[PDB]
Amino acid sequence: KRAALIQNLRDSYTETSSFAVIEEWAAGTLQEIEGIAKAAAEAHGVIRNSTYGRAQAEKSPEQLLGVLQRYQDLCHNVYCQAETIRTVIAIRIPEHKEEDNLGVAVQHAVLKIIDELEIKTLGSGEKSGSGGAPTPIGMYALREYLSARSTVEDKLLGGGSQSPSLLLELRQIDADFMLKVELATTHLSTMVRAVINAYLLNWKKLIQPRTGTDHMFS
Amino acid sequence: KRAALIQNLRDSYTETSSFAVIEEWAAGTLQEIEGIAKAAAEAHGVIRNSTYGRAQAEKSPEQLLGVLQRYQDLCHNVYCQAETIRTVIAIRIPEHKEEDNLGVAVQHAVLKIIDELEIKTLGSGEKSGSGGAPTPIGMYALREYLSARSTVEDKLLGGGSQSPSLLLELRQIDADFMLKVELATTHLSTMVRAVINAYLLNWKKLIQPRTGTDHMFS
Amino acid sequence: KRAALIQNLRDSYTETSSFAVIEEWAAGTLQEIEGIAKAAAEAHGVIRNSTYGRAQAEKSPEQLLGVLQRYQDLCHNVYCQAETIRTVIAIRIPEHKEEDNLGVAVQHAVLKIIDELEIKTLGSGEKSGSGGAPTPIGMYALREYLSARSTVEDKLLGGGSQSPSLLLELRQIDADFMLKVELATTHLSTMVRAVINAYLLNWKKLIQPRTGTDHMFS
Amino acid sequence: KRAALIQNLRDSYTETSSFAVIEEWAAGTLQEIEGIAKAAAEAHGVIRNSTYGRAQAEKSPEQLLGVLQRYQDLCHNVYCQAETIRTVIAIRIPEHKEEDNLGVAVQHAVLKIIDELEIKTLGSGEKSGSGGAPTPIGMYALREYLSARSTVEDKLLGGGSQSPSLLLELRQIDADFMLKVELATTHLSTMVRAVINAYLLNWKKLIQPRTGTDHMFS
Amino acid sequence: AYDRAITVFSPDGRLFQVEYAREAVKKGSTALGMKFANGVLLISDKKVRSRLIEQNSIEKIQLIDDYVAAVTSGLVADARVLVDFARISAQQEKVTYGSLVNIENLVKRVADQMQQYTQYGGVRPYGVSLIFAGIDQIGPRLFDCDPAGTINEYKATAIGSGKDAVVSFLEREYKENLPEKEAVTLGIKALKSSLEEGEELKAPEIASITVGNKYRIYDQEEVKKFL
Amino acid sequence: AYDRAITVFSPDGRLFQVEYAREAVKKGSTALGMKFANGVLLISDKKVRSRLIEQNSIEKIQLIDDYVAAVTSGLVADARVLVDFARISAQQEKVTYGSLVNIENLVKRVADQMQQYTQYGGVRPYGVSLIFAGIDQIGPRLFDCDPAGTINEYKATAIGSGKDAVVSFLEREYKENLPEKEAVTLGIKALKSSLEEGEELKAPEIASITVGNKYRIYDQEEVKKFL
Amino acid sequence: AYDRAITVFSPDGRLFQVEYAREAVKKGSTALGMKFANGVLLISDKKVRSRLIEQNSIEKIQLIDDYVAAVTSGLVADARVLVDFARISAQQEKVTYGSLVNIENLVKRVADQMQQYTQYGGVRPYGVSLIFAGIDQIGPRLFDCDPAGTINEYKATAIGSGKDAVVSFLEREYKENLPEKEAVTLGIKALKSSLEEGEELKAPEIASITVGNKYRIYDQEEVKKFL
Amino acid sequence: AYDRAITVFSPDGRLFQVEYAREAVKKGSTALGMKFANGVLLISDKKVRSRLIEQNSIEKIQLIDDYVAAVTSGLVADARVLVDFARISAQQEKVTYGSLVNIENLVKRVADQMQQYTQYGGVRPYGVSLIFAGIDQIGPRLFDCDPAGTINEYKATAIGSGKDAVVSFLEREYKENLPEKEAVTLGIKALKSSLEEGEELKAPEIASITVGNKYRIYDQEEVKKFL
Amino acid sequence: AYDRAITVFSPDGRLFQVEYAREAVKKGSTALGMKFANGVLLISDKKVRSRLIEQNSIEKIQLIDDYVAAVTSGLVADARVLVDFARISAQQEKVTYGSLVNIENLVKRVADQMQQYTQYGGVRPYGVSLIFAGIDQIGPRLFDCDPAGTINEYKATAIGSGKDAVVSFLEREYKENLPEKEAVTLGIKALKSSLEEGEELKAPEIASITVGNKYRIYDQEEVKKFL
Repeated sequence: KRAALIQNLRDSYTETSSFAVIEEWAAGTLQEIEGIAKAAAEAHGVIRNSTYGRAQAEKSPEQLLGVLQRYQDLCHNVYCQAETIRTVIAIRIPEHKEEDNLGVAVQHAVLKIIDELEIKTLGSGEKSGSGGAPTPIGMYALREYLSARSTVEDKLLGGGSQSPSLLLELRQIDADFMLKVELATTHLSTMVRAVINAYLLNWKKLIQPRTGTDHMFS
Repeated sequence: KRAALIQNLRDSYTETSSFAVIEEWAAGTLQEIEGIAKAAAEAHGVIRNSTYGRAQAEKSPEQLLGVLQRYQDLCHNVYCQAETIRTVIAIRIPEHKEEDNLGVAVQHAVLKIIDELEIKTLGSGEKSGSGGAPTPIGMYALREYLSARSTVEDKLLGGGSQSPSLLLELRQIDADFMLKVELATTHLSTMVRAVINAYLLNWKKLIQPRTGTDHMFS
Repeated sequence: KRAALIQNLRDSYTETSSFAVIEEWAAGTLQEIEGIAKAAAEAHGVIRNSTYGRAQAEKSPEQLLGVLQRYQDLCHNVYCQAETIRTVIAIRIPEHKEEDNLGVAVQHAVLKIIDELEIKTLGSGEKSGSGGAPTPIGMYALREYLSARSTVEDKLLGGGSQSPSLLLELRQIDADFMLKVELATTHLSTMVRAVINAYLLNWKKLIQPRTGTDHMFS
Repeated sequence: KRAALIQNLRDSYTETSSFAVIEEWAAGTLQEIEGIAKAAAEAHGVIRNSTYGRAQAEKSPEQLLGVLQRYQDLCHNVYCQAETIRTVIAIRIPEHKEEDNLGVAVQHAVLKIIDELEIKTLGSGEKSGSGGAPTPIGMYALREYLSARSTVEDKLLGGGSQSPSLLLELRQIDADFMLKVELATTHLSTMVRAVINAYLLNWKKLIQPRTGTDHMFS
Repeated sequence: AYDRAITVFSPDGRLFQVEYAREAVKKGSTALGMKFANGVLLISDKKVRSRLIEQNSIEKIQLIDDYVAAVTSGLVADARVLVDFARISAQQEKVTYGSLVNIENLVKRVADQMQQYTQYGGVRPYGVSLIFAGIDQIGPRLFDCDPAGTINEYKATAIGSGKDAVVSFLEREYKENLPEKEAVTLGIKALKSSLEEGEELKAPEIASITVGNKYRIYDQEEVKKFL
Repeated sequence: AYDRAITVFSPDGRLFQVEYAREAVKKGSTALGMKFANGVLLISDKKVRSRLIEQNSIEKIQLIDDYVAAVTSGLVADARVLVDFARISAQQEKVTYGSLVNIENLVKRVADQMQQYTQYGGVRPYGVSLIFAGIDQIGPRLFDCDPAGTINEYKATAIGSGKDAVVSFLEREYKENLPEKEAVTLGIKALKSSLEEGEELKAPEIASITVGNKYRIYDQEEVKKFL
Repeated sequence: AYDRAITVFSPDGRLFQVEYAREAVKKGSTALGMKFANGVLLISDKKVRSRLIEQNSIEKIQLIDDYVAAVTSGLVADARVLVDFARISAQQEKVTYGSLVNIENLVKRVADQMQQYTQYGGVRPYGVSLIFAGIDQIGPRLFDCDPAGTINEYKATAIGSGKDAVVSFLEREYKENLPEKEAVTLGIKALKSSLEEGEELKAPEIASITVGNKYRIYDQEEVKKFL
Repeated sequence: AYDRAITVFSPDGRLFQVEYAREAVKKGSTALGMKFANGVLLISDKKVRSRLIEQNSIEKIQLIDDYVAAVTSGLVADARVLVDFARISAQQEKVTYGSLVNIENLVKRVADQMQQYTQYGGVRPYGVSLIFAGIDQIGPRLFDCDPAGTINEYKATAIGSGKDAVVSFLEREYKENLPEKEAVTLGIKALKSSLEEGEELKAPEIASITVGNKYRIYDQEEVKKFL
Repeated sequence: AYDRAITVFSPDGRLFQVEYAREAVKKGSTALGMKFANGVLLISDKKVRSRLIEQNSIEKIQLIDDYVAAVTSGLVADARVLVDFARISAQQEKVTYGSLVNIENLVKRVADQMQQYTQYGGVRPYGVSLIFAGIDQIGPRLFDCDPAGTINEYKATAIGSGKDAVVSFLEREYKENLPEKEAVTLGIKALKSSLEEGEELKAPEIASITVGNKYRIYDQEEVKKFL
């Protein structure tokens, strides 16, 4: 039976799941983003007032690892909850017609900015598009940190290199990836508030895209 | 309650936050950009009248590091305040309809040039788009300086290389990145004044995109 | 006060600044471009009648450095003055409406070719777009010269390489970048005269994009 | 005075300059292209009947250098004269209106194929576009020859390599770049004749894009 | 494309606007009509939208005169305008000729009114099908008429949503010259064969006429005897 | 698409232009009407836009004569043109026949005027629904009429924004043949069940007629007695 | 979209073309009207475009007869055509009935003329609002009429650019049955509350009538006494 | 957008089609008119296209009768049709009433003709402005009329290309009740203040009337005396 | 854009459709007309398409009566409809007034017919210019008329392809009151100055009238005497 299958899908992910996600985003998630931003600002203030030698290429700073891992867990939770909202919307796209597409256009307009939250902001793909990566840092910030740090640490340790600008580039990689955490948390706050606004204004058409009685037909 | 959530969002970031940002941009930010431009011009005048040997590949000039770090902090403040304006606009995009989109088109037209300020001018992404990077230098100017400087310093120090054009390329990297700071501060002044103009002309529709009484309906 | 801020912006960069820029471009700038073209032609005539050995890979020709540095200073002045015209136009883009966009279309049509002067002709960006770099050489000609020269000088000096086509490629890099200066000065002359024409024909709508009395409304 | 500036521009590059360029293209330039094609065919016939050993990697053939340098000077003259026609057209683009754009469309249609002559055919840019390089060889043919030849000469000379297909690739690079000169001269003949035709048919609207008396207005 | 104007043929020579008006008919309630021994009947389902509706009001069987009756399906406002046009046309024929001798030309005048608006620009078609049933001097007649204007005379038919099902059951079960009780029983069974089971038939309208008599609307109890 | 002209059916046979005109109705104030023992009443909410507005002026219950009345919802300019067309049509029927014997044809003439503009190109529909209430020689009649032209006769109904809620409350609570005071009390409770609580009902209009009497507007104090 | 034709409803059932015509009203000069003890007055600001303009010429208060007057705002050409249609309609009612007994139907004829062009294709609406003030046999009447055709009778109102200010001040300050001097003083204060301070009120027009009298334009000095 | 039809308001309530017809006026020759002591005059520049043109032919001052005259600017074919409509309308008023008592309604009939084509689809506006000058029983009148139909009565004005300049000079220099020679001298100086210097004023047309007299065209020599 | 309808002004207030109709005139054969001492003449080139064409047939000089004649350029079918409308209009004026006293109003009726089609939607303009030449009671008249309807009276002119050249030569060489032979010699030299040399003038048509005489077509030999 087909209507039984559609009913099992739509009873699996009701509107209350997505609205509970919106309650979690309005209450706890934005405070978590602000806390990650403050940790990034404090770490960047630590890095700004430091002069590095060889010994800073011998160990990785665990504060920055904690900030980046915290931001990674944040982006994981945001991506999974955004996919929950996306599934709640996407299992109610109605029968494809060449008419009556007001609510369908509402659904595609909300799915487009949820795609912008996932792709363009969280950077959760293998490769960025031809539009680039407009996010300052992606889903996999900590691997980028460890790779770009490990290349410079290999160049400094080896006889090691004698370029002082390499040693300053070490400090600059540390400062720049904390700076990327700051900018990415700010843009993620903006995108999350935009998604919350669009859902809370458009959920009536997101759930019921086609209503309407055949009053004229009898 | 849903209207309570929308009211908490719109009471978080009122119009006065964005207008305070516009007051900060008209008063202090443009003077800061001009000061960074003058520091870049003075540093470029120092570099232009210099002849380099091996010893200039043994130390990094801290004047250029100060100019680039100052420009980096400038672009951080500009990006965060531009995101504040973007959030103030974006949490007031109304219910998506296929009509009454005068103020909605105003909001998208202002968000498009704020996107141009962030992406195309500040260069605050991982990778530039297929349109390229029309900014002369990006958000992460100082890492580009230290990397492109460190490659040439590795080639000069090592027996070091005997190419004199490599030694002149050292001086040219120094002069060119100060030149990039000059050009980028000029274009950033232009973009900031464009954003100030568009906000101060369009804020009435940015805040209230859909007004209008049902005079005819009773 | 908001109108005070708009008035301070528009009194900062009046029409006379842009028209003084147009006077500078019609009088001195085109003569400077022609002089750089003649210096490039003379240097290319010097290079064409020369046979190179190892000793030409031991020093960089200062004539070509002078020509390239002169062209770099030229492109800096042209970019800054083009940004001055761009700011004069861009701080007068009026209130965004879905009507009355004759003068607004004039302003966007002039800003598009000023963008073509800056981006496509001066090459003043980090990376070129997917359309490529239709300019023969960019803003940073001298760094391209020193880098592409230094690679070949490293290959020739080292035991050095025995490929004669590498030695001819040295001469060819010298001749080709003077040739790029010739072609780029010619195309820059064409773009500058196009911008002068468009400004002197359209400045009345560039400054006042929306006039018109409510004659019918009282 | 503004009309004085426009008059100085339009008296600098009259119609007779572009028509003298068209006379030079119809008379001498096509014969020069055919002569370069015959020199390329003779050089390719010399290369086709040859078997190479190590000694051909010890010297560069000066016949091919002469053919490529001749083609480079040809493309320089063609690009400069095409820019002369482009400037003659571009300094007569009238006041931008949303009407009366018959002659303006003629001017943009001629400038588009002059752009195709410069960009797509002469290959006079730094990087080719996303459409690629549909020309077989570019403005800088001789540098491509010397670079791709010098890599193989470095691999053959070094103990040198023992791959015979590398030695045949040496002969094939020589033959292929003469073949590129043949194909590029043929396509350049086609593009030049197309530009001559379009100018001689459309110059009346190229010079005077907007005529017309206000007969009805008095 | 060939799509948004009544005055435009397709490359196959179709009027999609007319067939779209025919798609309006399929959203209406199912009604049927059939001939029997010296007579003809009409049966019609009804949407009962709520319990606050009047039962004894706007009815799917409408009389066109004391010897012509009709049921409609489709756009109900268009359908009421059509039934009133049919009534005025029947009374005009009675003024002109003293009587209605053939129902077919009453159907033809209604159908020409419907065809005229599948042709001229600036009007839309009538999204209604009709079934006419009655007695004339030829005998019992039974017709349908559609948004194109096409007229057909039948032994038995349906219009509405369940039309196909009600046709197919009659395509197995209809016989000529049944007595009236058997014919109504066959019609009620036909109407039940169009429902989706579980859903049950509430009280439908049935009219019938025999030769030499006027109309006879069943009241609800006489209908209940067949449910 | 199938969307911006009155003369274009959809591929499912719908007129979206007409249904958009029906969406115009939902922005008006809620009004209701109901039959009771030998009579019929109308109740209507009002937007009181400011305190500078006249109370004793443009009113949502309008008399069509001394024996037909009406309420409207939707575009108010269209609604006033409609009520005046209804008044002129009632007076034409009185000149022709001496009296108004059935309210239904007055409703039919208004509804045919409304249907005529869901069909011809170059006009738009009327974005108004109406409720007619009165006494004729059949008894108490109560109708509604909509932008399509569809006529329905009811025991009780609403039009306007809170229509559904009011209908649902009557779908639990309406009984026939109530005395007039109980019927008005049921109507006021119905109108209160459509508001969003906290918001309270200011003074509404109520009209009523019993058989053999003329028209009767409750003044504001008699309305206050039920709030 | 639903946007560039008068005959197209929105999916919410709005006519954006009519509301755009209502946006033309907001570019005109502010005028107000108010009832007072046994009478009614009109006050109107004016754009004085230059010093070369005639003062004693085209005036914002226009007489419709000796017992109806009017002010306009919006497109001035449409407004003059409207005032002349109102004058011709008043004289037609005087030919037919000997007198004008209710101003309301003069307003209704003007408003039906305005409503007729919010419906038929090929015409645009009238981008003008009007205020009518006068004495009839009911008493002092005061109306406004808008591009949709909507009629409202008021105690006091404004039209024009400063309307929302002038209403709001009256929303604090208006009282019934003021003497005439106090009512004009309240109106001048209301008109001053709509200006942006620094900008000062030059000489406005004021007309008024009491019951049993004819019309009475203030000359400029009698206006100066209140500035 | 809101741009290519006369029947479409903008979202701000503007008709860009009408304002474009007003832009058509600015391409014509400058003409002016002014009142003086017991009289009124008109002055008009002319494009002299070549030396092969007739001087003593199509002239910018046209008589409407012996007691109304007019100048035009804009599309010359529309302007000629307008002047002929004004002449026919003046003669119709003379047949009906025996005399022309107010020029203002001749201007009103021409302006209503011009307003009628800013409203109905399928016509374009008239791209002409006019100035009327004459004596009636009120005194010397002086008007302008524009493509919208807006009428204004003035002391002095211009139309045409140099209009603004000619207004601004009059905005410094015009005085009432000048003798006729001084008024014409002021007008010639005003017309010279609109030229771009180097360019010099060739022989313009001047007409004038005083109260109690008929019409009077200056010949070219009497004009030369003021150049 | 502002481009494909007759009823749409440009943002600069131009009708591009009318000027496009004026571009149709430039593809016709060159004709000229000039006044001389007590008379007026017309000269016209002809395309001789083949040798199989009749010479003594459709001719570029057409008589409108015995005292008005005309030449045309542009679309030849429109031009023939125009010349026949001019003939019918001249005969109507002769029925009404007994004679044709001014050619100018015959030209005005033709030009108003041409102007009427630069205004109403659904018609195109007439792509023809005309030159009228004749004697009336004022004297020798010479006109041209264009697709806009603009009328000009001249000493001498051309229409057609070589018009500018023929004007410019007359802009150097025309004198008033020449004898007829010298005037025709000047006209033939003018027509030769518009050809591109090598191409030679085959036999053109020439008509002429003096005051007090009737019409006079030069036959081909008398034309050969001037070639």
